[PDB]
Amino acid sequence: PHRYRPGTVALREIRRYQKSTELLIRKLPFQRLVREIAQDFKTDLRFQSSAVMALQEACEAYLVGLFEDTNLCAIHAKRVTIMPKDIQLARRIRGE
Amino acid sequence: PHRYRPGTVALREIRRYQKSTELLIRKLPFQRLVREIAQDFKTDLRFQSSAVMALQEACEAYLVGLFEDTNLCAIHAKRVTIMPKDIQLARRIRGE
Amino acid sequence: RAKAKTRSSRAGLQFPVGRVHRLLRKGNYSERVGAGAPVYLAAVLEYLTAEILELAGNAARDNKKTRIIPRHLQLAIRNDEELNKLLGRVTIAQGGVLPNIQAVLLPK
Amino acid sequence: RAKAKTRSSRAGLQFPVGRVHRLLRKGNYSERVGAGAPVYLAAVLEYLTAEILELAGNAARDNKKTRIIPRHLQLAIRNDEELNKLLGRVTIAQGGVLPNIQAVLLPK
Amino acid sequence: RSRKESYSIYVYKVLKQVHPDTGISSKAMGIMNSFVNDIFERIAGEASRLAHYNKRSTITSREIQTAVRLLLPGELAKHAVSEGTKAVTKYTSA
Amino acid sequence: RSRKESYSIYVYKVLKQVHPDTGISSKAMGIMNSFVNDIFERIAGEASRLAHYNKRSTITSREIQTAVRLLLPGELAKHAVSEGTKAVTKYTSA
Amino acid sequence: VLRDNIQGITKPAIRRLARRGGVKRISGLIYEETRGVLKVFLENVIRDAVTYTEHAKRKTVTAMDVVYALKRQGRTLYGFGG
Amino acid sequence: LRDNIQGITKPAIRRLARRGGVKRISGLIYEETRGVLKVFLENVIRDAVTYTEHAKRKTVTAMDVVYALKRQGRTLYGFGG
Amino acid sequence: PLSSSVPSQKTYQGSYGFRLGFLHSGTAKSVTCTYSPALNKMFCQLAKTCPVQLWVDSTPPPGTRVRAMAIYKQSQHMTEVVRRCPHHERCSDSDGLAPPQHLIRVEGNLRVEYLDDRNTFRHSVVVPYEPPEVGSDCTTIHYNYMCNSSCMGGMNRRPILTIITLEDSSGNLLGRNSFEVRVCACPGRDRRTEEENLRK
Amino acid sequence: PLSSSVPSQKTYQGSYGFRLGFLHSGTAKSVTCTYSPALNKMFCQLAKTCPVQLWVDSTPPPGTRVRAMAIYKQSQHMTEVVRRCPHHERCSDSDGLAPPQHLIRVEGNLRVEYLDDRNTFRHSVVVPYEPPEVGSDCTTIHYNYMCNSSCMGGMNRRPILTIITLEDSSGNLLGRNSFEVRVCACPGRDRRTEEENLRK
Amino acid sequence: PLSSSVPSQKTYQGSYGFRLGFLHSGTAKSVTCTYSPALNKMFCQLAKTCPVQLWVDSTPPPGTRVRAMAIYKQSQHMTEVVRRCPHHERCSDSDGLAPPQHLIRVEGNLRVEYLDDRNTFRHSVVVPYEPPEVGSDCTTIHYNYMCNSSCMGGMNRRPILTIITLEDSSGNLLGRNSFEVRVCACPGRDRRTEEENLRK
Amino acid sequence: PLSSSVPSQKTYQGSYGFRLGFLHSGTAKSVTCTYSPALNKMFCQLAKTCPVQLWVDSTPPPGTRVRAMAIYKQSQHMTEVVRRCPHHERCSDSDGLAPPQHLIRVEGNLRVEYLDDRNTFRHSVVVPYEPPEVGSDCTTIHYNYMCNSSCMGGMNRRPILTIITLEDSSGNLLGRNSFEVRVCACPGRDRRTEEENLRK
DNA sequence: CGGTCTGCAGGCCGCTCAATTGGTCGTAGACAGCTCTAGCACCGCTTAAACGCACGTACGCGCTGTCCCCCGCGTTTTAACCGCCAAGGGGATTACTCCCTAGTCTCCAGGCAAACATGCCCGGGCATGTC
DNA sequence: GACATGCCCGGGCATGTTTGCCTGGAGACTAGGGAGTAATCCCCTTGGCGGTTAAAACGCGGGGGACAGCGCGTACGTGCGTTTAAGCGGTGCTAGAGCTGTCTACGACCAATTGAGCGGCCTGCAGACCG
Repeated sequence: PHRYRPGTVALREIRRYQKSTELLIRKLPFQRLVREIAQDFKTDLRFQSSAVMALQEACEAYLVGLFEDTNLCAIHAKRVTIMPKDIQLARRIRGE
Repeated sequence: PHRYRPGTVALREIRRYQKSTELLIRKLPFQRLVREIAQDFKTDLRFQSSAVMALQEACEAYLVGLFEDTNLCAIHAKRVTIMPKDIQLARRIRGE
Repeated sequence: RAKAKTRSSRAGLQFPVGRVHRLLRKGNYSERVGAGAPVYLAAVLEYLTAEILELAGNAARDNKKTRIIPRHLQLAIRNDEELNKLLGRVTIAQGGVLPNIQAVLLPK
Repeated sequence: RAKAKTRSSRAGLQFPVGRVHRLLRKGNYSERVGAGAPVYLAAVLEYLTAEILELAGNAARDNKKTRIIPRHLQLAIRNDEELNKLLGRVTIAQGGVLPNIQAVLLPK
Repeated sequence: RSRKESYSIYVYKVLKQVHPDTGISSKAMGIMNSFVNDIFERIAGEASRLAHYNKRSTITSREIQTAVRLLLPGELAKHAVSEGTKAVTKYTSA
Repeated sequence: RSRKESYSIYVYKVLKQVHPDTGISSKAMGIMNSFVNDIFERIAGEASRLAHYNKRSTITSREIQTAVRLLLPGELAKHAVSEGTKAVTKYTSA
Repeated sequence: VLRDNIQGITKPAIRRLARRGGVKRISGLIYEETRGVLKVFLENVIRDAVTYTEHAKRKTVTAMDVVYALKRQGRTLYGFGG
Repeated sequence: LRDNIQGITKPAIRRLARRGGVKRISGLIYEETRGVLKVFLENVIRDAVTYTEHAKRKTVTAMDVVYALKRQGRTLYGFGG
Repeated sequence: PLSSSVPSQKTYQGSYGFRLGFLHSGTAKSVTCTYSPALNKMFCQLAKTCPVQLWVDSTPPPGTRVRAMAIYKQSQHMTEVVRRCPHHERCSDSDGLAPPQHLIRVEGNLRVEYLDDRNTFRHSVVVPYEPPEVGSDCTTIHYNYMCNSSCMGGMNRRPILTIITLEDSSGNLLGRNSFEVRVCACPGRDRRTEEENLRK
Repeated sequence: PLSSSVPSQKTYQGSYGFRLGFLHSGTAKSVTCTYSPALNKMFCQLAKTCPVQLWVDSTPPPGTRVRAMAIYKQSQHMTEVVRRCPHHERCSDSDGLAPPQHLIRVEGNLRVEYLDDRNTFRHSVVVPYEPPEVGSDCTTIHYNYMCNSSCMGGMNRRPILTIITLEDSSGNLLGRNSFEVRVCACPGRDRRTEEENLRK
Repeated sequence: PLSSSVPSQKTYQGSYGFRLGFLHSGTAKSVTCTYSPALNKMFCQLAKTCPVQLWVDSTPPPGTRVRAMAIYKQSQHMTEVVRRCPHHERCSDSDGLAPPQHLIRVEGNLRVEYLDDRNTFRHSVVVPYEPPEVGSDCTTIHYNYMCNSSCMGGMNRRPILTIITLEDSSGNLLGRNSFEVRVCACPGRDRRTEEENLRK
Repeated sequence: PLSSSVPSQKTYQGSYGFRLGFLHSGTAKSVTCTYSPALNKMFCQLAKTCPVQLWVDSTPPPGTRVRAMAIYKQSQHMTEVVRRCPHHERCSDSDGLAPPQHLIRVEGNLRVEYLDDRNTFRHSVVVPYEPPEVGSDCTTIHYNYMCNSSCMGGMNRRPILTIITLEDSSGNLLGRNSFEVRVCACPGRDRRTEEENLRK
């Protein structure tokens, strides 16, 4: 038999997902999350499909950029694993 | 004999410089630096006295904020001494 | 030809309504300005103005000074969470900084 | 009347001077707009448009496509640090990202 | 002097209604003037865009009211909205 | 149906100058329309303030030129200025 | 959260996102921290978009409502109009 | 003029870092700090001069500096606004 | 008429550290009351509000009172009772509390008492003391001066001193301060004049 | 207080050709009394001698009397009684002939009389008429004005007219004349000022 | 005190051509009496000899008398009785003929009379007239003035007129003349000063 | 009249260290009162305020009084009682407290007493003594001199000494001081004149 | 099977509607020249605080070793998403009609600062007394 | 004759009211924007069934993360010595700020021409008939 070590396919995944363009999150779960949030401000609101798609792309872009900074922070600590505090540091530096 | 233990003076300096509000950069040198830069774009440029002060306060504010973020980065690496890497990391996270 | 009432007085405000009416109507903010618009905005500015001054006056009394100074404005703005958003990126002349010392730096 | 000619044709531009003139007169940007103003602006927009499309065409060719798709815009923009800076806060629909891996992560 | 209309008078009166004993330094007053102009420009700017987005020619209390919510944190926004409401409500009623 | 406008025709014409054999997808064309509109808004907004600060009422090629230099990186600015200069120069001669 | 709507952002999905950011290795605590951050981002954008929709007195949120809401937070989105 | 970048002395750099809570400083910080400061200062100057050139003046005023700062997300209070 | 005695004008801070204070008003044309620390002198318009602050290092006992009395600054006139001039004494401007002849009034206080001293013929006005309100370092009394310094038959251009005495429920002295007063049409012009003449 | 009526100021020379005359005094800064023909106005100091000449074409009968009375020149003040101010009313300056409150006195003449009119509340002073000496052409009366025009509670800066009436033994009107009066510290300066304003 | 009336001063030469003359004395420092025609004024010392010449065109009847009386020159003072001041009135300088209070005396004449008029309160001195002596066209009377013009409480620097009347046995008027009098110290200095000022 | 005796003028500080002081007034022409240390002499106008300071090393008992009296400085005249001249004695200027004939009055003080000494015929004025406030070194009395030094029949240009005596409640002598006095219209001009003549 | 003609789909020509261009007229914003003043620029001398350099000692940073748990990858099982389809109505959009608001123009009252009018005190000259 | 002593006029300061300039509000008239109603129909929401990947779960093993230890250097602290910044002052002129005058420019309107879309007509491709 043949198999890889913990921490191998993860690197091939980096190459693959950096290369593609499609969404990495699922469609229906996201729609519900949007509406479940939106109803807090006002009930019965309707949405254009394009509106949801816009939200998805903005969210993915935001998170992916955040992960880049998070990754740099872990490298600065000379780790390889990312930690919640790595995220917190990057956000705080960015004024959030 | 007596000498203060290293760091005990630093903590008192931190308090004093946080507490006060005056400019930390000597004014005449700063003014020369402004002109030394500006000349590279245009000779003979006159400056209002107020304009020079406006520049200086923006610069000190910028550097002071930069150092605080730098300090957090070093703390995140569980050092106490700051290094050029900490400065670079903070700036890079802010997209500079 | 009845005796006039100044427009700020009529609203109960201190800020001068007629000024705002001119200002909104220039700088090309719009083609037209409605009569209630300046009144609404004057009140908003007046409210926010009061909040800053109130906090700064407390900050002055803490230092036992009779007069508000730039430092007192800085303290007010940074101690209040909401002002620290609205004015988050503002730089204030001679503002100084909060006495923030990280626990890891303390002597032990 | 005389045999007319289009303003864009006179300037040698592809972009429509007349539309730009209308737009500048609205948006409440100003009370008045000068004759050369839309002419100068149209040339600038056309120039920047050409730069993006040229780099995007090269990117498309490297992927053996004969048609530009959003992904090729994304890569082309990032490969020119000048445009990367100009658009440093733009999100591109279906843009993807750059294939960057940090050296410390590669195996040894 | 031929210079722009400051807000110093009203700022001073507002302070007197809050802390009647206190005074203001020249620099503190200058700061408050910059502050008023800043908030003014933001609200007027956003109100402009609201009208532009909606293809409508006239700024009203609503465009301001909406802009106030977009610009201010929610706590400040509601108090500001209450005051703006009253001022207009009274002014039209009186 | 009611009437609408876009830059799609001109984008398509420009592409054939740089790559005569290359088409453009409507998704990409959407991006380009957003790009044109964004740059337009920036230049018009900044030029407006230049006139405002200098108390002029009229936007000219100078305000646009200055705004371009404030917005664009230096290299792009130099070329953009050259093209705008020629366009106005030729238009004046034409 | 209703029927676990936030959990609808699954563990593998979170993995895939971090991969684009070059993340090689992930601690298990990351998933909940990510979800918190994501919700804040959505809450702020949705709230502003709804505010635009209410101002127009429409009852359907359109793409332009989203595009404006994103823009003023310092982030401009191309392709969805605007 | 020349070399006034050194006029930003090592103690000046200490005092700035101190206000930022910095307790302990490595020697290379001095050189790194000067580079960063220069870039920030230069970019502000360049914009302010560009405004001055548009007004066709030969003198920079505080309002040019204010505008130059402002657009970078740096609203400054106290010098007019 | 004359008085059998002269009130003491000597400064005395006493057990409670008693001092006076005054508002930091400027010297513009439209000023109604302004005070000069360089001269220790108040400049004010007739019948306008003249705020005087009371400062202490520790709080006096309950039942403490504050009294104001005017005397002529020049020693030969000190035995003449400072009073309103015959015109302002006859005019119908009494507030229902103050007698027509008294120069100094206190506005806004219902516990005010006006004394025409049977033994000295001196006029004075008295109020209870109160400690500062929460958030204040001092207590403010609002005085009014009911004749100009130039009133003929009255003060007749002679400068006056207002003497302020902190006193107990029996009238015994707890603390004393004084300030010169000019009552005039243009307090800012006059104050700047006297502050300029201080360099001559 | 206010009178029920305003005395007539209309000039009336009557059967005897009655007119007034005044001395040719200069305009030295503080001359005690001087008269302006251009203004028909007397300028004089308080309590000082004010010579008024009486001119007639023929001598009135014996028992004829001369009266002087003051009214305010401005129509809005004409109903107020011209009197001394509350200060000069209380001063002890009576000559043993004049009441304390009367504005106008006649000096020198032992046969003077002072009237407070029971109906109109107006004050006035009266003397017997005397004819000129054999080679003279007019008779001189010496009036004194016992308050300044500026006296507060009295004239209060308002200009007055002095009305002179020639009367029989029962007060019946034989002739009437009038002149404006200003009672001031510097009659010469003030007269030159008012005569210079006549060219502005 | 005041008099009820004023004596007439009008020049009246009458049936006898009455007129006055005076000696041609110089203006030296040590001079006691000197007269100025340019001023119609006599300058003299207190209590010294003052020669006045009586001139006539024809001789008056026997029993004619000559009277001298003083009045103040300024018309407002004319009703005050010219008398000696309270000092000279008390001092012990009477000659046995003149009452202590009379200003004008005649020396060298035993037939002099001094009148204090019960109806006018005026003082006057009288002597018989005598026709001129051999070698003179005029008769000389020697008067003395018993107070200086400057005497306070007396003449008080006010100028006086001496009135000389020629009269019959009943005191009816035969003629009248007058001259101004200054009683001083240094008549020569004063006469020259007033005569020099006549060119200024 | 003449007194039977001459008051002692000898300076005597006594048990209480009694001394006199005077203000540092300048020599402007008509300064109301000014004092010369070089001459030990006061120069002052008639009836005007003359401040005299009383200095002591310790406080005299209650009931102590201060008396003022005047004598002629020249030994030939020391027996004559210094009094007002006959003019100022007759004039109606009494303040309701002082007799007509007294040269020296005290103004402002209601507890003043005036003595005409039955044995010596000397006039004097007396007031109770009062101590200064604890940080002031002297008590000021304000005298008035009611005749000029030049008043004829009165001082008659003869210089006077004012003698001030501190006394107990029975009139026994506790201390004595003196100063020369000139009463004149121009105290500043005259003081300079006499201080200049000190070099001649 | 090869050649010619007709109908449908795509392209071209004419008409309609809209946008752009050309030309004429009107009113002002911008450009130009001028003047006056303020602030900036440049230089000097003095006083002292800050900066520079050197020396000594310690706390920190860096590298190594050892231990354990957490994360990765694989295989199996279950759940939910995605795709295509169908139905119903609400909301958005378009067109048409009516009323109120804001903008523009003209007129009146109030608010804020400067100049003049008038009273009080001291000095100079002249008038008068003394030696 | 020289000096000593008092009053009037002139000069300056002290003390209050009137006049001038700028700003804001109130009233009246004209055109467009906003508001309301009716209608059309597209898009969104809701529901169904089937297919299949993705997600969830559990196990085993290895690398990374973490904690502790030791060595040497880099930094901090303090002393003595040196330099320049700050302070205050002096002198000179360029440019900023404001005003006045005139012109060319841009806004506005109407008329004409071309472009884009739609309707009608023509050409090519696919199908039918003739040689």
